[PDB]
Amino acid sequence: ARFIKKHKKQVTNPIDEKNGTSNCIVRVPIALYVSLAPMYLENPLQGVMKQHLNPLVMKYNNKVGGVVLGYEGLKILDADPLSKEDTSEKLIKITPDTPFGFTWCHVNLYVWQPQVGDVLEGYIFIQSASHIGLLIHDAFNASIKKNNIPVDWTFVHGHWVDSNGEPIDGKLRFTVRNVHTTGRVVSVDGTLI
Amino acid sequence: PEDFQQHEQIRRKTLKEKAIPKDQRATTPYMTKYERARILGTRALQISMNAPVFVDLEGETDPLRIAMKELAEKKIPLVIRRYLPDGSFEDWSVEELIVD
Amino acid sequence: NLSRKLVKADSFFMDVLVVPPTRFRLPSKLGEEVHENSQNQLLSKVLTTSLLIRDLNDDLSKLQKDKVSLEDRRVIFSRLMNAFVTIQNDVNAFIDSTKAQGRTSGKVPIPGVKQALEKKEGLFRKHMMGKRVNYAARSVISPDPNIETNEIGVPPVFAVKLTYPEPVTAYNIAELRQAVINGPDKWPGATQIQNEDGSLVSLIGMSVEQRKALANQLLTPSSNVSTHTLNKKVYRHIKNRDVVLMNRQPTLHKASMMGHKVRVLPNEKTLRLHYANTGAYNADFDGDEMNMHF
Amino acid sequence: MDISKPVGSEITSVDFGILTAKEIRNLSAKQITNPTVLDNLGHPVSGGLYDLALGAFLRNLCSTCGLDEKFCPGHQGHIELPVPCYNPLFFNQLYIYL
Amino acid sequence: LKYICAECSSKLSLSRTDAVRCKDCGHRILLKARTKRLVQFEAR
Amino acid sequence: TFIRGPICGTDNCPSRLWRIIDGRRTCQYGHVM
Amino acid sequence: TTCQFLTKAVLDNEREQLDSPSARIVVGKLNNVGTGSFDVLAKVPN
Amino acid sequence: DRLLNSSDYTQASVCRECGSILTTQQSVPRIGSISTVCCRRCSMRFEDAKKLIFIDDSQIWEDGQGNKFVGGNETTTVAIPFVLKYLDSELSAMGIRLRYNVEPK
Amino acid sequence: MYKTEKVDLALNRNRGDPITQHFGFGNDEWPKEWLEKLDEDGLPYIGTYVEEGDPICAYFDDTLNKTKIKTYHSSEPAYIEEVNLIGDESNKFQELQTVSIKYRIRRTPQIGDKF
Amino acid sequence: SAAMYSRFVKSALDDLDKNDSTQIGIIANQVALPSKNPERINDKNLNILLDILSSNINRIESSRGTFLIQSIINFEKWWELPPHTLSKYIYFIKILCSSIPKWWQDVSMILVSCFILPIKQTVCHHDMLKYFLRMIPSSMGFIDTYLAKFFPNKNDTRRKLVNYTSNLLKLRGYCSELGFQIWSLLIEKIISIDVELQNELGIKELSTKLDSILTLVSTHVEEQVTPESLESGEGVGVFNTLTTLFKTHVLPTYYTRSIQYIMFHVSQQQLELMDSFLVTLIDISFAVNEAAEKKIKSLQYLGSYIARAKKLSRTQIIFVASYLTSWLNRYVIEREEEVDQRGGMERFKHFYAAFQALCYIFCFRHNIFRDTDGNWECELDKFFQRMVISKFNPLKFCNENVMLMFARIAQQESVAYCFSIIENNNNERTRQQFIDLQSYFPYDPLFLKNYKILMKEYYIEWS
Amino acid sequence: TATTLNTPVVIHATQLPQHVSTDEVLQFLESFIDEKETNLSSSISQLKRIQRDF
DNA sequence: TTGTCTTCAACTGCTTTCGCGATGCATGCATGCATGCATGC
RNA sequence: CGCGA
Ligand SMILES: [Mg+2]
Ligand SMILES: [Zn+2]
Ligand SMILES: [Zn+2]
Ligand SMILES: [Zn+2]
Repeated sequence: ARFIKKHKKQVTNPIDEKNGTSNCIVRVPIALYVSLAPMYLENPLQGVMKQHLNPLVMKYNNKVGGVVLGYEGLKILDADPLSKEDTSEKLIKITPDTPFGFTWCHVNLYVWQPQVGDVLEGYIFIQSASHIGLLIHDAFNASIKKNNIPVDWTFVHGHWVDSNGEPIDGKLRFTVRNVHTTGRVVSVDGTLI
Repeated sequence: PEDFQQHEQIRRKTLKEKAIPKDQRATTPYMTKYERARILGTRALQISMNAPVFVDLEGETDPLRIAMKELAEKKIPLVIRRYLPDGSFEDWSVEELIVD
Repeated sequence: NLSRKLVKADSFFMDVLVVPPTRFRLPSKLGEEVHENSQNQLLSKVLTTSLLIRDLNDDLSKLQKDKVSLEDRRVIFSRLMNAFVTIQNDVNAFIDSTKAQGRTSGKVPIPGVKQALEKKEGLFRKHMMGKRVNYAARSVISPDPNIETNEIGVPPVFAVKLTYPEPVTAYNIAELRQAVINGPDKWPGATQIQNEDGSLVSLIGMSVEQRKALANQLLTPSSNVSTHTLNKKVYRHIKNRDVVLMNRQPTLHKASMMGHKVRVLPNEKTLRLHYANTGAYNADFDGDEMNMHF
Repeated sequence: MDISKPVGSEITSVDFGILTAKEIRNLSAKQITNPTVLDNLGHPVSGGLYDLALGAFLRNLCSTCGLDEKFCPGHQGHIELPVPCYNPLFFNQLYIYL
Repeated sequence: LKYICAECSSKLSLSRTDAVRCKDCGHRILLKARTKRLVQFEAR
Repeated sequence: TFIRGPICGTDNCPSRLWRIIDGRRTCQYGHVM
Repeated sequence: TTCQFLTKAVLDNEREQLDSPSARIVVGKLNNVGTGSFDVLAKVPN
Repeated sequence: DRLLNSSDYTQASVCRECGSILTTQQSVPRIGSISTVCCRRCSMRFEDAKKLIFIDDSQIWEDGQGNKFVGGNETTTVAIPFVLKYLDSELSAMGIRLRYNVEPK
Repeated sequence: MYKTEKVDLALNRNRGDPITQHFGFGNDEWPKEWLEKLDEDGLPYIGTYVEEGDPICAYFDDTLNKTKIKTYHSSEPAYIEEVNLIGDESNKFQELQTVSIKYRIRRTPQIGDKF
Repeated sequence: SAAMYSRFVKSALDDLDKNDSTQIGIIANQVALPSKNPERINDKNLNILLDILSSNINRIESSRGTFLIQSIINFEKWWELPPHTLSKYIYFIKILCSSIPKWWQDVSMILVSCFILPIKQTVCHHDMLKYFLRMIPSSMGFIDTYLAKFFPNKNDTRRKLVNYTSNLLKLRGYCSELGFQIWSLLIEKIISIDVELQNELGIKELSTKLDSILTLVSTHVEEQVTPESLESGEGVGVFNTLTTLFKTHVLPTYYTRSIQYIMFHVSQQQLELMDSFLVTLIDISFAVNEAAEKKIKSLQYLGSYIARAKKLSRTQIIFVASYLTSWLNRYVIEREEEVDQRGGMERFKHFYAAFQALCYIFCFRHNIFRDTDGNWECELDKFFQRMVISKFNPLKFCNENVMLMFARIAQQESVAYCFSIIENNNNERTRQQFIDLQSYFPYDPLFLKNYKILMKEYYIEWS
Repeated sequence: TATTLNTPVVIHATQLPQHVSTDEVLQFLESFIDEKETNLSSSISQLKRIQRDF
């Protein structure tokens, strides 16, 4: 009837080869509309980075639905359509009230976007009684819940113990349950079942 | 995104229509009494906010005097966009526009 | 119609009423005597009549049609047919007092929403098409021939009060330091300081030394990153460099409002003009006042 | 008013429309069913016109916004009317079209 | 003796919770008498 | 000029609010909010 | 007369495009008197 | 400028979707989460999402009563005279919606 | 110019709500500079110079158990001209609930004065 | 008791599993009691509870288990608990934060808030941090804000400050990634206190306050600053980030002479520090687009640096200072022609600053200057006597003291002749600001004490 | 906090996002971090560890 | 029957700029003089 | 509907 589901990720992380995981790192061309401080009028690219981009680096974003790994191809859009894209001078509409210029900029973001059901690996910094901690790519902190752990496995004093009886170590394949961006930090919820 | 990529393509086309080419630019070569003001004003704000300043200050503590001082040299880096009533506009570099 | 949203008659029905947020409905204190917002009262009447029909219609509904006498209808089923007028009328009063029934043929109607906007102002031309402002001073003009025509005499009073903060840069820091050091009490002075975060620091309650602190402390970076683009703003007293905008009401034509370079004149409390302006402002220097805007 | 707080977005145009009750309920922070105003303690009567769900009041923090009196923008509530009421401004249009 | 009958001029002093009136006349309006105290004025 | 209340909206006090009629409210070191 | 216009104004679902100063005045934008006709556009290296 | 600054200038949240000044409000956040503005009209009761595919973590937000709301997260800051707000308040009482078309879209 | 100001702290009362407040200091702490302007009974000394914000009265409150103060509102410095202790009818028993105060204000021929 | 309490809280969890949460709250009530209230949860129950909560933490996670978690985290003086309780507490915090690194933020907030304490109470905190930071890298950003959001006010007591600052130094080594905004936060408050004093000459307080922290810092600095740190250590980048903050933050401050000795202090720890710090000052002074007043003060800092400094190869000093004279010689050529042109002598102010620089250089002459042959380096006697009577007349325009200083020992050393031309200055004798510019030498005998003696090696008594 | 100074006004993906090979990621992280040589400092610290993964 | 311009005539909106500036009626405490009730010797 | 051009 009524679709609010028009916000969804139709890109799915494909299971890679040679490997069993999926690539959640992705390049998204985007358009943002930002401000330019008056001091950077001689370094507009340099400014926008310091002014806008750089803070986004390695933080989650709702639009892209991931953590920003970095950016490529920053392009300020000259106000004049007539000017060829080669022109070294571009035009920035100044705010009527204030000296700050506002403009559109095109840039390519590399973003790691874990979805649900994605297959991932990560090292284990701590095996708790409740869970298993995971640094994903030595950055993203992931956790595997107790109930999510198959009950046949055990934890001793300490360290976990699998079905085969050994403790488990280091890189661990797991399936994503949820991704928690509500906290200041991303939290990747994986599951082994 | 395609819907956004759409009206971005729509943004250009209309804004292509609304631009008047240099040769096609039909309005007065003079700087209107108003254009002079706001230029001085806008340039003054930026000068006040530590925008780069092309001409020596020589003891001007007043950004607006400074803005005036650049304008004598046409060192002001701005562009006036003159709207015809339809919304199609022109673009005049400051320096190319005859002062008073 | 691009949305292609259909037209629904529910428009004219005016069912539920939107309650203005508390802050616009705040009470009214006349002297120390306080009074609830008049509009709240007009709301209350609806609220009263609301639960009335709510509860009243509830009882007749509970009344069993067999247990209901056909007279038990005429006492109630006809009774709702009255209050319906009130609840429909209370709505009117709440909006248009003119569409409201007379209360005791006198006591005046309480102004409705419609009356707040319209009559003789009621709002648009009171608080929108014109407004009371800031950094403006009204006082009495005095003829001074010695200033220049474009200039304007400013009493030190206004010199001390009015303040136009200047974006802390380079060229200005030589002044603004001294401008801060001087004090709100000593012209050319300075009053507040806007840090980069937007916080204000008043200089009023400060002696000179820990004030000289701020002056020296003034131009310096700030660790906060979002503020790296910004510089401190100081609120200097108006000074001879500044321009004001003078107005003598009524304003018949634009020339009755002109800009003036400021000359700060010591010793007196009156705005003072050269004569060339008089013909424009049409000002006789008989108890004349003019509005200074900064 | 400060130039250091640039306002990026701007209002191009304003559209006139009528609030539909379906909207009004969804967008109402509270319902006001109670003609009562203030208790004896002076606290706002819940369900009354001053209910803190409409915003902060006195020192009492906002229910809805949660902010104090200074920063709480205020929030608008709805009064459900037992009867559909003729919108007085229109009415004539109602009257004519009917 | 801080006070004066607003009528008979009789000088008087009062106390906390005291009838405000002239102990002689009874006029309930009273004046506060000025007492020796140092106040500065410039002759300009 | 005192009212003690409302500490100070600056986390290097909290130092101690008096309100001026102009509504700045002022704390001793000299925040005006 | 506000409402009578305002009424008719709503009845047409009238979009107001903010041209007249009084309109612009209300919203709080710039005006089309003069000092608000031409747009100031900066320039920049690249 | 003079008029605006001497008569009321702030800036305000508006839903670039629901096109309203009033329906916006702060979010009551979690520990570990900053508050944010959301538009009430364009926000839904969280109950509705799980009724009918998974829901984005951030789209949920909680009111002063902690009620999880989904959507209504599209807001800007626009500089208006304050009385404009009060004006809408009045027209809202009359049931009259003012939709504010905002750029950038 | 003489502006005569009436200070009544019994207006709030409801003609029986028992006396809440009393012109004077309380035993509590109070800034003690008030002694300069205000006399020992909480009233100001006759003829005392006054500028804005200075104490024009000292009334102790029982409820708040505070010694509170009325201050001089006008920005133009005035003098204390007269102080009038006003008792009330209904057979005494009523302490001082109201005072009227003349302020004396110097007026000279300042610039701007119509003659 | 123990078995009761266990089954009590285990039943409570099922209440939250059944959404009741009442016992959860009541439990959360007890644990939220202050450290003072005897009704606070006893250690053994908390011991039981922690491990139970550390058993399945995912049984807790919900809006309902939330309030419990707060009281847990908001439990006061957790660092004062018996170690096993403290361990299980720590062992618990590790679990939840690793499960949902949401609470770590206000956990860290508390950890940050504790930095006001001395080192001992804060060790577990630092221990807690230096783990999670490396483990939860994204923490680095907002924890810094907590370093920012929590700093003691100036007016606040030193007890927090000097212990807080020290705690920062404590963490500073634990995370070199931040490494910067620390100093930024430091130097500001450091400056913020510095400027308070100068105009005063509460005084005794900030005097003590500041002195406690500076000597705290310079010590921590001289500790972290060592030649072995100049190679594989980070002192290089640290020396860099200090110079930048000096350049960015310290240089622009006005008449501030309290913490600019810091770089003076450290750069005297090593001559490379001296060198690498010296090349910067020269680059700052002669930069083209910088403000002449900045240039002037650049030669005021650099100027008043050298001859109050101790550890520096003297020969390093002379050449560029002699190139300065060459710089002065290239200066005099293009300019004396402008002297007679329309304008005043203050047009040349950058010279007199460089000349005010050299009359301070004259301080070293008295000590050691006359080479082996006695001759003055680069023919000083003839060099100045020409430049002295030059259209600059540099004697007239510079400081009242150091020019008179330059006056005495020069002719005593037979450098040049002044008092004759000095009298020629007084008889012939933007304006006042200019006077104030040079007069201040941002090095001078300190009014402090312990750090003052720390500089005794570093300082040259004028006597 | 978040203002128009530090924050974009509005952001839109112009296209459907494109997955990337590790080499590209390597090339990027290489080039990206390289091009970066202050909040920049704290985050690239992660990136170094992130490329250290690969 | 019936069309409609015809006519008079019931409703209804605004007005040169700013500052200086509720009535009546029942309830109960208040006052004063004279019996009763409680403390003390 | 009082005071000022
Ligand atoms: Mg006249
Ligand atoms: Zn008497
Ligand atoms: Zn404070
Ligand atoms: Zn919305």
